[PDB]
Amino acid sequence: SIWLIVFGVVMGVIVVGIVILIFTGIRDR
Amino acid sequence: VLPNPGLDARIPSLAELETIEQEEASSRPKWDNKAQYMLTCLGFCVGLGNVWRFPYLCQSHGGGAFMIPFLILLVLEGIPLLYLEFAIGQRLRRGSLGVWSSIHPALKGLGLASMLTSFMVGLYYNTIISWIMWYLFNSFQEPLPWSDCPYVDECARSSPVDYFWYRETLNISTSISDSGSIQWWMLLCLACAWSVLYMCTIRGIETTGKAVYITSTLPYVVLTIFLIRGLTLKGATNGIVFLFTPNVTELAQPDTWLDAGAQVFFSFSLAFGGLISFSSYNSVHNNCEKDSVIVSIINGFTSVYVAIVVYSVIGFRATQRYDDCFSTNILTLINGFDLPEGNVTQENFVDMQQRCNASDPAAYAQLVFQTCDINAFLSEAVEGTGLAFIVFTEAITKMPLSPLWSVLFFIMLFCLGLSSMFGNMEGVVVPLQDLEVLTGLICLGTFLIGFIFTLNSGQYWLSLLDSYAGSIPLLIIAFCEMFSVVYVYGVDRFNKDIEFMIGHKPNIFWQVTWRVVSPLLMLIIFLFFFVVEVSQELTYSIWDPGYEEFPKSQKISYPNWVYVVVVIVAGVPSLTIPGYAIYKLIR
Ligand SMILES: *[C@@H]1O[C@H](CO)[C@@H](O[C@@H]2O[C@H](CO)[C@@H](O)[C@H](O)[C@H]2NC(C)=O)[C@H](O)[C@H]1NC(C)=O
Ligand SMILES: CCNC(=O)CCc1cccc(Br)c1
Repeated sequence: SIWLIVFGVVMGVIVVGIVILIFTGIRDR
Repeated sequence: VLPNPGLDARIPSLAELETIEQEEASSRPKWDNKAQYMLTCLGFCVGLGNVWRFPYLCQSHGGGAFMIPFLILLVLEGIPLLYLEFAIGQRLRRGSLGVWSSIHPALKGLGLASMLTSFMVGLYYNTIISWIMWYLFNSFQEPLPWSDCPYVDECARSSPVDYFWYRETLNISTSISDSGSIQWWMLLCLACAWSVLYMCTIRGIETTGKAVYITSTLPYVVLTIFLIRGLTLKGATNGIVFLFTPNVTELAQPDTWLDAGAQVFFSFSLAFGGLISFSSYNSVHNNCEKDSVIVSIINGFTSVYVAIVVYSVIGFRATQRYDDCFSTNILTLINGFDLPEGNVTQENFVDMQQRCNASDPAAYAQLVFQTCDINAFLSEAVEGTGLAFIVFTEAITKMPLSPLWSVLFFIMLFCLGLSSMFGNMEGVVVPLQDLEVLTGLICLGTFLIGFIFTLNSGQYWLSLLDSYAGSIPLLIIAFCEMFSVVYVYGVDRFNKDIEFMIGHKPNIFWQVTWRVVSPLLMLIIFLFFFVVEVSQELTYSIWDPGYEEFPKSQKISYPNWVYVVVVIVAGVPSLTIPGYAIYKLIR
């Protein structure tokens, strides 16, 4: 589904962003 | 002015405030730029009002009849309380909960209520962001999924737009009572909304500060694009004149003033306490006054800008329906009398009605003609979220680049909703830190409570919160903040610190404005709320497919149990202000 596939892409990039951001904080020492 | 013994020490001394800036680089956060603070505040305010509420009430009051009262209160009660909040946050170097604790020990309720109201409004505003992004996702198709029916009976009586909203998206039930399962495609979108919020409010103001560049600027760039296209639409400058033509009849209803009142505290993000915390991160010698005045100017301006853009599209669609309507009336006659196609026009309808009537009245009477009046099409207001999901989404389908016009419109509504959430998250996260992980606990706890809005009844549940959570509570908190800074902390003390901070004192006029009128105006809106609630029996609109006159407002009364939900949502936060005050006098 167009909405589903766009949703998936958005979710992926958002969660990846979140993961990078939390990891960035872990990196901050 | 009233007894406040030991107010000093509780609050930073003015002598110490110079020595509390260079040392407090660590353990409290700091704005990277001046613009990164101004942009954040602007985003939040404009993002909180123009996202849905403001554009709704404008079209629900017929324009001008709402804007005039709204603007009147925007200056008399808005500007004062926007200056007061920046100033008191920059002086006490504490968030909303700390400021009312420092000012007075038993004044905890104010900060607590501000945290509850900020939580409650942000709970159901992220559902609206979920709905907005549902449409955004479904906005990538040459045939927009709301442009045609799948014809189905409901979708026939309803519109291909009304069906997409009530059936394909909400799957709405007949009542708040009939509450079906968690609509799964709505849960995905809800998860997506609360997730991107966490992504942008992970460390608080530092991470959001880099979000508010695109988020506070896109709504504008796109709102200006929608003016140039807005005013090229046929019906624009018929609807704009309509917007500029207010009706005194609406003015003489206390409701119009109440809704205008409550919108000042929404369009200025006042009594949420997320602005106090924002200023609490400026330099102690930062000119909050200048800042408050600039914000008030940009707010009023953007509200009028939106109202114009909304009525442009309104006018266009209304004219579209007038011309389609009148075409059908032409078709009936031309058919029943086999007139040469195009012989009858708008120029010669009524004379050919009677003419053909005289020619053959028996063969004219059976003809049925609708009352195709353009003016009515403008006074045809939409209830709820319909201005974005029923009026704009339809008008977009009759505009070439419909898909672009769909994606631009739902990106600018997301951005507006997201920047609103940033300030709502600051008014719940900070009061918790004063009493990433905590952020996440709040981002997941709320997301779980957001499941009530993914039900079949989930749209009727949203209506209550929007009518109460964002209503009297804001006005009360707004009244108190004014009262507790002037009559508990002392306006005279407040004037000294103003001079210590901005380097000068407020104009006498502006002093008097927050001194008497603004407090007075809050009380007027308070009375208006009491009157409307008592004068009107609590009810709500339902969408029951397959009932007598299906495409009409069926306005059933809420069950007795809903009133319990109502007496709580509008009650609990406000009662925390007296409740805690009494509790502290007996501890
Ligand atoms: C001018 O304002 C009056 C305010 O009352 C409008 O009258 C109302 O219009 C709405 C929408 O058409 C109706 O739902 C109300 O019942 C009307 N109230 C009454 C009894 O007047 C009037 O329609 C407005 N005219 C225009 C051109 O917008
Ligand atoms: C999704 C909830 N929002 C609405 O219904 C209306 C929003 C809206 C419509 C047109 C211009 C602007 Br700016 C905002």
